[PDB]
Amino acid sequence: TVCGPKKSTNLVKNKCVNFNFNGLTGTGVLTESNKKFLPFQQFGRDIADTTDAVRDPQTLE
Amino acid sequence: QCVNLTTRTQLPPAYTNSFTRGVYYPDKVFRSSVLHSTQDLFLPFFSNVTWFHAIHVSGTNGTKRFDNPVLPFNDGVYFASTEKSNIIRGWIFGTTLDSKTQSLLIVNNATNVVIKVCEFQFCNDPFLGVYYHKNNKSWMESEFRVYSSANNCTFEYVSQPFLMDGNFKNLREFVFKNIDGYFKIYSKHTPINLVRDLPQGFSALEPLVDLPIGINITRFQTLLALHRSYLTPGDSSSGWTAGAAAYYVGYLQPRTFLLKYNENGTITDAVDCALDPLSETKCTLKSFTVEKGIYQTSNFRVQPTESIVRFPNITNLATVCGPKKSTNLVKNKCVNFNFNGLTGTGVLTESNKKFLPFQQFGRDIADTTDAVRDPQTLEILDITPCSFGGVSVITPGTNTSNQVAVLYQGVNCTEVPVAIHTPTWRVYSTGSNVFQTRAGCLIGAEHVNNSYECDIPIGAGICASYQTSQSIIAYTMSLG
Amino acid sequence: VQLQESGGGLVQPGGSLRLSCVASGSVTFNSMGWYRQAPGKQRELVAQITAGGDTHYADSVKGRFTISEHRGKNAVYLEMHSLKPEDTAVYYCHLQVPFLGGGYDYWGQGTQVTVSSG
Amino acid sequence: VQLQESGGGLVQAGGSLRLSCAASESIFRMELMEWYHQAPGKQRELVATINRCGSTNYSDSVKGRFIISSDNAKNSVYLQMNSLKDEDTAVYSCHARTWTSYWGRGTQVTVSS
Ligand SMILES: *[C@@H]1O[C@H](CO)[C@@H](O)[C@H](O)[C@H]1NC(C)=O
Ligand SMILES: *[C@@H]1O[C@H](CO)[C@@H](O)[C@H](O)[C@H]1NC(C)=O
Ligand SMILES: *[C@@H]1O[C@H](CO)[C@@H](O)[C@H](O)[C@H]1NC(C)=O
Ligand SMILES: *[C@@H]1O[C@H](CO)[C@@H](O)[C@H](O)[C@H]1NC(C)=O
Ligand SMILES: *[C@@H]1O[C@H](CO)[C@@H](O)[C@H](O)[C@H]1NC(C)=O
Ligand SMILES: *[C@@H]1O[C@H](CO)[C@@H](O)[C@H](O)[C@H]1NC(C)=O
Ligand SMILES: *[C@@H]1O[C@H](CO)[C@@H](O)[C@H](O)[C@H]1NC(C)=O
Ligand SMILES: *[C@@H]1O[C@H](CO)[C@@H](O)[C@H](O)[C@H]1NC(C)=O
Ligand SMILES: *[C@@H]1O[C@H](CO)[C@@H](O)[C@H](O)[C@H]1NC(C)=O
Ligand SMILES: *[C@@H]1O[C@H](CO)[C@@H](O)[C@H](O)[C@H]1NC(C)=O
Ligand SMILES: *[C@@H]1O[C@H](CO)[C@@H](O)[C@H](O)[C@H]1NC(C)=O
Repeated sequence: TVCGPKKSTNLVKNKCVNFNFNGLTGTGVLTESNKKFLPFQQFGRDIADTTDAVRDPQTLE
Repeated sequence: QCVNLTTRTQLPPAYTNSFTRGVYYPDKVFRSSVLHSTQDLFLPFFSNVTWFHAIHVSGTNGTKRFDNPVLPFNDGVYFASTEKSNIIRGWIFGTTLDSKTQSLLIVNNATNVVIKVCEFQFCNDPFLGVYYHKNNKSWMESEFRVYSSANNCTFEYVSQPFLMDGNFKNLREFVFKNIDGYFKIYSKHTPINLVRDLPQGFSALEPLVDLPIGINITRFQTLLALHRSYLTPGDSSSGWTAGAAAYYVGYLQPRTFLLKYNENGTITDAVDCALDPLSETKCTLKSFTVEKGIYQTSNFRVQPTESIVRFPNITNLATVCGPKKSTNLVKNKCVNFNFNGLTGTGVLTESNKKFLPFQQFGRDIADTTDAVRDPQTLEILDITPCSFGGVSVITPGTNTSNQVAVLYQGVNCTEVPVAIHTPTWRVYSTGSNVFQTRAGCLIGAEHVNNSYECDIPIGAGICASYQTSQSIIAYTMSLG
Repeated sequence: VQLQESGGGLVQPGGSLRLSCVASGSVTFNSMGWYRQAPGKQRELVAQITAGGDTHYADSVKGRFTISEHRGKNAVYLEMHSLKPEDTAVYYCHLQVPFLGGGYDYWGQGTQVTVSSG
Repeated sequence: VQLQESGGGLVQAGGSLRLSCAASESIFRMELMEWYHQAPGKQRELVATINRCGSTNYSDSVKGRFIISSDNAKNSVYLQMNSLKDEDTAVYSCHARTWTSYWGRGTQVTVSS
């Protein structure tokens, strides 16, 4: 959209991978979550030290 | 165009309470069953909010003027409005409200919201005239009277769909902030009934829009729907039941808050870490409920209220001291002193230490100067650290009562902040009857001669307890 | 930002498709709208569903488009069928979030769909 | 809170009087404000009470003659009295409980009969 929108290749789940979501980098296994984000929220942190949940830009899963 | 109305006559204000309202989601994070501490612009708990009626019927027979004063905008505004006929329409934001400075118009007319950030020539009394037909009562004709001219815009929003134009009052609450050129509008809506002022309750506010403005705002104004005829103002009933619709304004303030997120991530409760001692202990423990005992919350220190400089009585531009003026000397008061370039803070007193003629300072502990000799009037005066200590909060359990007592540890309390006229709760009235103990000054609790197996240990043989109607008492413990 | 909506496949005249509004979470609404617009012409009102059940439809899309709602995943579907070259456009779904009586709908998220034989 | 109360003195039986228990601290965070009285030779007794929400209460011999009011324009609680009699001669006090109880120094009310 603005500036230069890039691509992401594909998305893989249930597999320990290195992930970079919108600049947030880390390693982990990504899984589908049943938490219900409020419409204006991006990421969550139930533990207060690590963002345990994240919202995918393409599909809001 | 613009049409002049009668003068506002500067009606005296009427005030009301804001019972724990106006807590918005400060961030864009999801949390669940977490008690999280935040610091931002919030409306303080139990604050003055000034409330204006839409149309003031000053005379019992009827007066039909609008109440839309221009009010300051200081780092955000909490604006609530209760109405049943959609009488207020929008807001005007700006600094001077003329053609010299850019202004925001958010008023909606009958069709849409028309967010317009431009150069407007605003007139004195803005409004939107809505006229019911006196015969068919089917078509409600609307005519805006806001701006004479609008020039050379930097933003515009419009809404394609159209919106339609006895105690079913409804409450709309908004919070406006200006941060980093972003105009943040947070919103919330709720049905109400049979409450004329702000009702008792809590309601978190959900962010609605972040508008990329990038201009300054310092004053704002409210636009109303004029039901009557300005050309031919009627005797009575031309308005809406004597200006029933009303709106309340309060100003945010930088504050910390203990915020409670439930399992769904919806804010449900809040606590002011700067409202009264109980709330400070709640924030310190990072929980909403506290058990009986004594908790140390914060530290207390006397601040130096002035400065004094004593430089030698020779010009020479240590004798090459820079150009600065030596002010007079004060004593028996914690001040910031600068003697011959030697800086510090303390209370000065006349000293009996016999200095030898060649000595200047005095030091007992080898890292702190005890006494000093003034360069201009050569008198020996000693220095003391004025005061400091820790503040403990005596409290029984949060089930029992919200009364507490405050103990300043190891300090005289002829100098604790008193007679005061930001949490300025101190005492500002000696109706608590403070009384010293070897452990410090205990404020807010009663003295009693009776002795009991003491429950809350305070110190030096003094313990406090909650007794029956009921309050805190302090007494010397008995052994049985 | 708030919500999000994209994706959709190209089709040929006479084909069928079911456009879906990406589930963005629970949001308060009373009328789900579907607009359509192609370059060189204005946005036009296509299909409206009210929370009560009112189904407003343009005269040009009568008998071919079906609008429905699913509250389990909170998505409104538009089944488009009996397609003709006049449907070559981008489709936009607008939300209903009340503001000051109503305003700032959420059509900004769209999907491109072209109906041609090649 | 310097909750001073003014307006006391000598009255004639069946008259009226106004007291102006006025607080420096905003009455919005008081959470409770009441009136007590002490008669000569008799212990202290409550007159009336008003809490923050709006609940109002009076003792048995209080209703129908004096009611409790408070105007949110100058921070103050109001107790206007009607049809005063001899046994109402007493020293009155107003109490406010924000986070510690605050009392005023009271005022004398004497009724001639
Ligand atoms: C009438 O309008 C002019 C500007 O158009 C304004 O300067 C003046 O104060 C207004 N007078 C009244 C009585 O509102
Ligand atoms: C109506 O009442 C207003 C004030 O209440 C008074 O000034 C006016 O003279 C009254 N008019 C009549 C006709 O009584
Ligand atoms: C409401 O304002 C918009 C602003 O462009 C205008 O187009 C519309 O005609 C207005 N409707 C009225 C005055 O009824
Ligand atoms: C009759 O009603 C119509 C709308 O239904 C309105 O436009 C018109 O002004 C009305 N006429 C009279 C005389 O009230
Ligand atoms: C741009 O806006 C300013 C602000 O008033 C106005 O003076 C100026 O004439 C405008 N220029 C154009 C070309 O409209
Ligand atoms: C507007 O705000 C900027 C800060 O971003 C400040 O430098 C400037 O002086 C302000 N102008 C006015 C007219 O207040
Ligand atoms: C949390 O939300 C779910 C549905 O979103 C609801 O069923 C549940 O009652 C909520 N929990 C609370 C404590 O409100
Ligand atoms: C706490 O308060 C509740 C109700 O006020 C009471 O039933 C309970 O016994 C109290 N517990 C303690 C330890 O005071
Ligand atoms: C400190 O308290 C004592 C009473 O214990 C008092 O005599 C003394 O004057 C106080 N100090 C000052 C500086 O007032
Ligand atoms: C305890 O008793 C003595 C004399 O019996 C009295 O002077 C003192 O004030 C009493 N203490 C309290 C706290 O009432
Ligand atoms: C706060 O409200 C009181 C009324 O209870 C009023 O007398 C006072 O002037 C108000 N203060 C401010 C700063 O608004």
